[PDB]
Amino acid sequence: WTGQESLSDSDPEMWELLQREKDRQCRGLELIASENFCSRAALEALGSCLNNKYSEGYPGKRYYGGAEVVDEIELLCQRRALEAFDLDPAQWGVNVQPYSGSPANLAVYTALLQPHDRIMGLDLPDGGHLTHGYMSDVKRISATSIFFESMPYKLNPKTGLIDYNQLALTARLFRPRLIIAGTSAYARLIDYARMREVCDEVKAHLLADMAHISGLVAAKVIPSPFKHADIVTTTTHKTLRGARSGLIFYRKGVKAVDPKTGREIPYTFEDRINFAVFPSLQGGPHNHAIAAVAVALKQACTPMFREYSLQVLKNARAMADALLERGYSLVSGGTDNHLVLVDLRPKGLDGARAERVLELVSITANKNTCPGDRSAITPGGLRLGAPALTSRQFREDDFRRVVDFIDEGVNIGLEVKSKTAKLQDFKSFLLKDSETSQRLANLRQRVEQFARAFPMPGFDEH
Amino acid sequence: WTGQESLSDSDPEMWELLQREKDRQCRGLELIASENFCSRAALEALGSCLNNKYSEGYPGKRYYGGAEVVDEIELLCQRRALEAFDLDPAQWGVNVQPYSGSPANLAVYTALLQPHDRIMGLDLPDGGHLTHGYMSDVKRISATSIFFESMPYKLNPKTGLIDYNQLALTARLFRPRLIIAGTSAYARLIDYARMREVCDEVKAHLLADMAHISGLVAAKVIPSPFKHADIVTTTTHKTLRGARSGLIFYRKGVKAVDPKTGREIPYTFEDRINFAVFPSLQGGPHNHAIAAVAVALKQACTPMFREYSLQVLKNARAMADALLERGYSLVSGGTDNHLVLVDLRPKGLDGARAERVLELVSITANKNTCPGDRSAITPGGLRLGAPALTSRQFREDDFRRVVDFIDEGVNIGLEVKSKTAKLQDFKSFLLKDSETSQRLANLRQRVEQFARAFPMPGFDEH
Amino acid sequence: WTGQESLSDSDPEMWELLQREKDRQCRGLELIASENFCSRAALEALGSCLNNKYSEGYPGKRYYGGAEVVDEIELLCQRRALEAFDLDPAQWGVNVQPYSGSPANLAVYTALLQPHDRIMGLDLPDGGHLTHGYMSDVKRISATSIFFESMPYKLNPKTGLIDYNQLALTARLFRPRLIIAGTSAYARLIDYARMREVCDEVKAHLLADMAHISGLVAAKVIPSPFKHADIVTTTTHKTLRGARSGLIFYRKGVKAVDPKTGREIPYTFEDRINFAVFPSLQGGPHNHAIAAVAVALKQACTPMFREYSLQVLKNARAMADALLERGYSLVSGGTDNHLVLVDLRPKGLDGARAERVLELVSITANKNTCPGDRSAITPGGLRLGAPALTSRQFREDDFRRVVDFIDEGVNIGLEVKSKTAKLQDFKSFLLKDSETSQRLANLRQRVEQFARAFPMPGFDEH
Amino acid sequence: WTGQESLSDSDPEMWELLQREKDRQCRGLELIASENFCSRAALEALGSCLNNKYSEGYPGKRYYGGAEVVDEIELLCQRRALEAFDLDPAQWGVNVQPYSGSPANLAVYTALLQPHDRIMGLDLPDGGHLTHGYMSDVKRISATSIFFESMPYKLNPKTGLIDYNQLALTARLFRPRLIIAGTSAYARLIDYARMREVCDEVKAHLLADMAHISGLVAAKVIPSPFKHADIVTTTTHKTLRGARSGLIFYRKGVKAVDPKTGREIPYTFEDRINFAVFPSLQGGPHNHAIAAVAVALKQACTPMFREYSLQVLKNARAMADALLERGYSLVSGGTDNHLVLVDLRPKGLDGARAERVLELVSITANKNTCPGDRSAITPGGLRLGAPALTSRQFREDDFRRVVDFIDEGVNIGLEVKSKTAKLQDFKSFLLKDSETSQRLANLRQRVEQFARAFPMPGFDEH
Repeated sequence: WTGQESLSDSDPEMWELLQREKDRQCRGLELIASENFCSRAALEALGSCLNNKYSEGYPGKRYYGGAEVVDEIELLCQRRALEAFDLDPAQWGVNVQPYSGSPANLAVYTALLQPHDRIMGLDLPDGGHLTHGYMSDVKRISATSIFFESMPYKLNPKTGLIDYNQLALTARLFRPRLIIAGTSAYARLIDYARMREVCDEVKAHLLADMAHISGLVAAKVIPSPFKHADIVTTTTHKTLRGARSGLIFYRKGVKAVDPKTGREIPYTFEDRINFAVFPSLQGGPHNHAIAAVAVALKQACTPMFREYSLQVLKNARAMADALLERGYSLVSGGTDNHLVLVDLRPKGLDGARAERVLELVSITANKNTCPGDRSAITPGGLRLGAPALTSRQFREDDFRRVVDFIDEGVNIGLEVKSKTAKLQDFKSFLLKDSETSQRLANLRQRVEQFARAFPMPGFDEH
Repeated sequence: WTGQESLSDSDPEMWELLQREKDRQCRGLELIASENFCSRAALEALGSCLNNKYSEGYPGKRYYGGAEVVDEIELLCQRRALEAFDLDPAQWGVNVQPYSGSPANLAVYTALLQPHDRIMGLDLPDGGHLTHGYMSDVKRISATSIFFESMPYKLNPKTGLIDYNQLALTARLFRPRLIIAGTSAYARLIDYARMREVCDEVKAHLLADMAHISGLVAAKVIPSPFKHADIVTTTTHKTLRGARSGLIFYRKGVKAVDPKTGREIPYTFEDRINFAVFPSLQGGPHNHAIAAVAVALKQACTPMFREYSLQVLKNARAMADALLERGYSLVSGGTDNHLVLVDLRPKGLDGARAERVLELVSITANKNTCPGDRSAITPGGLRLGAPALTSRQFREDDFRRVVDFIDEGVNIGLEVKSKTAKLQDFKSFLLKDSETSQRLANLRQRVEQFARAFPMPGFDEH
Repeated sequence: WTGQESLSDSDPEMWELLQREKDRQCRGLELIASENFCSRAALEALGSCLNNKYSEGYPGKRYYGGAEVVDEIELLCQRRALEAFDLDPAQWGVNVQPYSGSPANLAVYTALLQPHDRIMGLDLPDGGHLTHGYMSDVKRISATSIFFESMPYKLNPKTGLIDYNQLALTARLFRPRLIIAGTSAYARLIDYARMREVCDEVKAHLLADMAHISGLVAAKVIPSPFKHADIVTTTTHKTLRGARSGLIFYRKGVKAVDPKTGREIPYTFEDRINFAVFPSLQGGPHNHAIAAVAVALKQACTPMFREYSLQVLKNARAMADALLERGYSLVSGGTDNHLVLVDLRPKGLDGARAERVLELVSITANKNTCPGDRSAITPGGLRLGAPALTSRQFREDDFRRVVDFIDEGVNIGLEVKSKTAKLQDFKSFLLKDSETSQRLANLRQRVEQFARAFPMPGFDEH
Repeated sequence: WTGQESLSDSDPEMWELLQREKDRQCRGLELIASENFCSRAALEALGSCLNNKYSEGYPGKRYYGGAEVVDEIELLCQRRALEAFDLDPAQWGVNVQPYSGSPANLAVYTALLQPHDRIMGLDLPDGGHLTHGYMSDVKRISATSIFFESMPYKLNPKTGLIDYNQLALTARLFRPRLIIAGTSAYARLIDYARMREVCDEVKAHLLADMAHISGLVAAKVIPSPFKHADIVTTTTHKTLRGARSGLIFYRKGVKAVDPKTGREIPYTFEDRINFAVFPSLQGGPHNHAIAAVAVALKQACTPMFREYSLQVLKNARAMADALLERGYSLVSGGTDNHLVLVDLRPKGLDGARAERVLELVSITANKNTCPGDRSAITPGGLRLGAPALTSRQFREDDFRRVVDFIDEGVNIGLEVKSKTAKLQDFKSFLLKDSETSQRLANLRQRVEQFARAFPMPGFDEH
């Protein structure tokens, strides 16, 4: 056993499963807004000799010795992150160690808040994330609600926008120490200038979780949260086309300068943030993942990346206009970013039966809740997004053909409803019936023939 | 931009740093007990197309659709883990989702304990881990002590072994709900049969964190914690030679069978453990890391792996016998596993000055606390281990030559003490003085010439 | 030393102070709504041989022995309490052990709520009590907010009534486990039927703290909280004319009868309430105070007591009509119970300067906050009440003369404002100036001559 | 209804029960150590016109007005308390507002400790109080353990004394923020000089709860806790012969004077203690109870009170010597204060059957736990004390006759054991059997004839 043997020989069983996954991605359409293909150059650094390194601490304060090369890699990633967002090093910092986005959020609450403190964020059914705090009627589901106190704020049902008026009303009576400003299923741009006024009145920190729109802020196509914020957490695997990891930004320097005589009150975010990640919550950083992020951040400072972000917006407005002509209703009347929310209630079909029938035609999409929903098990909407098919060099003319396959698949779903009853009898009718299963076969063949003719970023067989 | 470009062309700067790290590993000796080189077959699966997949939940209960191939990969990793340790599937389970070892521990406390509950584990200065709970005199350093209550137990100063007598005395007065049985700097085998009796008396769960000895239990060279335990957490990157990840085991089935008439009280660990990882603490699993673990677990069920574990023990006893002949004192009088603790107090040199001078000769070792230590900044011991050099096909005859370089480096450190005073004046004397720096150069050349002639597992340039 | 010596001989110094207090009460007017004179028969039982008894527990479950007589006294007080409010013994219980009203509230939170649970009650500036939860902007002032989580609800500024619409809005987003329905500075009757609907929607307990209106509910002059409530706490020294103590009521019996087949789900308030008082929070009951309460509760089941409560209402409406004719503004436009709130802002004088000048004329009244108040140190209102002067056989014709002394004292306060500036210069102008101090002397002589001609309940010199 | 009617006329039923209690006290023997008769002069101030006063706050900082006389009464009680214990006003303070002893303890924890802090005190089965923290195996019984964390320390089984060696061992591993030094069933003097060293090592406050020995410290017969303590809580109704209330002492002034240059670090106990009582935990003080305490504290500064405390000690040593001659075993071999612990195990009778048979002969005594007790429902000891019979002018010659009635009652209890089995069959044999019930009648007549010839402090019929 030398340890230098290829996977094709040592483990034949695992090598076969690794190829079936690559074939599944190249023959189907990907409409999920939280997925994006990764570059080959980043994958070569994700699996290298850096996995065999065990360092603990921060550059210049290592525990063990011999960490001379990894210090230059971590200090290099901290300079490419402050330049991709055009930040001033003397006024901002960055921490490139959290394992993912969810660990990045818990490290912010532990650093700035005592246990059982009050936090306020967007509600989950209305387009917020689970890490912002979530409770059921009989159980605490999220860890943020187990160790802290949470209270949500909701939207305006008749417009679909965030209700800033009611937010300022309940904030004075609840008085939270932290307010979160981030969404995961929202089609409009958040008004950061208004949420800053609510925080200055009740005296609280403002956290901006921009994990979904992180790739658009770097290309300067939408206004940046950094203008009115104190802490900014983001992921590196959503719209940045990088390896899975996390990032944390914080301000540093003078705060309320000139309060009396010649005083200079400074920010105190730097020390508390670094201590919460290590040695409190985490152990040894994944040095291989940090190197893959530095490769992706360098690609975000190029003219090519700006032309990619401009196409993500044009591919979303082209898909939204095509749906309205077919006879559909969009939540909030349109879109301003990279995703489109659909409302299928006028069509007479729910999002649960539509998501299933599209899965058999190799079209991936997830159901979404709508403001007028009586039952949660059958949402009446879908959530579509354009960041992953754009990587395969899709254009506006190609996105209009995707709608033709979607509208044709919904019509097949409106025939099964006229013959079945319960949803459990809907899934079993798409298989045992030879008539419905034959029409589904003629549609799957036309989708795979169309999607297989586009380039796929990555390697070439795994 | 096609996305299929090699790292040598797209990012020349990052490619140069990736080669300097590979050269540093092949020319130096590695004596840290928490490091081990990884196979090439595992690294090829760590960086593949599985990074571009976003699944949430567990097999058969996915959120989105299209997760047909990744379900077979996750179910395959759950069968290779129960077979590497010769477990019965009807009596044990496994969870292969935690990001690392530290997240694996916090997911156990959140599932079985309410906030501000009592936990008892080994003290950090005495050979325990930071995730078991640790507090300073003025501050809470570990997250386990921030969200839960902790109280440690200590060793016997005059023997170096765990004091089981005092453990049963303070357990009746503190009455903890959970007891941890795991070490990170211990040279003997823990007595699990005795710690089980303490848990049955005060009625508490027993957790066995075997992250350090996980590779020896699989080869059946030392007794297994599974015989007297309920939960077992371990890492996959210490002695298993795999990618960085985590594992959690739990019992299932009947518990106190036949309590009355024909009752069968079952275990209730399965549901609470799975819910604590998702959706409470974590988000999307790293599917690429899970595939690399299944490649490494398959290598642990082979006759070749047993011959490797037998050599790890013989290489430790050979290094321990060589140190006693040179005139040294070992903590607890010897070793029974993969590491050796040294006591340099009779030699007149501390572990802080010894760790530094060895770093200049490309010999990596970390200082360790000793039972009679007045100051914590200058520990009087070292922690040496044999699992990584054994991967490069080292033998007993080669480990005796490593001691010749260690004993020769300590003698150089005993000359600087006769000329300097404060430790800050010790680091600056090894550089500016041309006489001491020249003798250090003649020793570094002989170490690199010796260590470069052994095979290195991995790829061949990165 | 025999121990049977009168206070006039053994302690001459304390006997002189005990007579100066009795003279101060008989020569001045008492307008505080939280005070009432006590009967002589109750005071004779407050200081007897029952002070020399040490029992612990509840009747039939005593710790020590010999508690044969005190069991009949405690069981007698539990029957007179259920009869004064016309309660059914098979559907209600009572606990006659809390030391006062504040201890009675904390014993309810500890029995039905875990630590750090959510409670909602009326805000302190708006007419609620401090034991319902209160927090400053920089500090937690009340013990209810230190051990539990609280969030208040407010009034309608333009009407002065409780805003039930906003209460149901914030209750769905905060979801409290307990809602309190009690006031200490409110002139209207609370709508218990509406607050019951808010509790049935979010599933929470309803607590009715009726410490202020406890004497009116017993006489059946206002609707009783018992019709829509689960727990009722009250004091025995506000409008019941008894010794200082506390009471706790709770329902018992079937709850949601007939849920399935022949099930009968019962109430579980009885055991948890009794355990929270003893042995959790308190020690040995004050048996002398319990005997004085049984004497006062027997007087509340008489026709004489109903004629007293009818006069308390007529004496309040007569005082309110007299103030409007003089040129004053009442909060909420009038009164429906035993107190009257005044608004002095149109008159050009604040409540801080008015409360002080009335104290020099032996007229006791406390300032009250008004909805349009910029500064909290100078409230613009007063709080007047009629339960204590009614005990001295005051009538409507006599209450109209009290307003003549109040309106004459305010006019003296409007002259000092034209000569002074800061409030600290207002207090010092009422003493050093011989002209203002002489006019104050001619008014004090006319008040004491009028108030000294009415009977005073109690003894006759102490 | 004038309100000036005697209790004999207005409430004939309550007046009859008030006389049966006075007759029960004058015809029986009282051996409980937590009871003592009260002076007539104190009872006259307990029930006066001060009950009809509602003040809130502290002297000089009242809420309402007109509190001119009660300020001189509260300031007078604060001077008699600092003089009864010979304290320096410039170095000590006092708070005379807590309702009883149990509320006095909770006000100390809330002022100096955050929620869920660590406290250590004597265990309940071993002679400590319930307010020091107590937990069962399945439930939290005390409120101190619900809001704070507690861990007890125990005695030495083979000597009966406090084990100071084990206390210093577990204190370093638990590290509590507060240590309590007070007992309720202990026959020896606590070593305060040793417990002070344990607090200086782990840096913690020392609380001295001297509720039982408060009357002996004032007479200078035993060493005072004030020499080595920071906070001292006590009751006024145990050995001080006063009304039921509470007291809290605290140090003030310079602490670690001269730490650097000319610094003077002061104590910070004054502000935090006063805020915890009001407005946090309590409401309106019972002014009638405060006046009765000032009458009792004045009697403690007299030569007559010292002669009373000297007789309490001589009456305990005389009762202890008489028990050893009869053939009994005393816990810890004797007594040093006001109580005597007995061990009935050699006699073959338990404390449960002995306490019952003595109750039928009008001899009151409570059972006590012994170090070798397998079952808690049948303790093998009794707790006897001498502070209440000494008030009736008992002497050493009279206490020897009490033992003759005790030893004669135990012999009657040793006959029923030879005829019955279960304890439930023991209680029913003392009534239905005419032979055992007749011998009990001849003994009760001789006790009442003897105890009725001694003076009883108080009034003369109630």
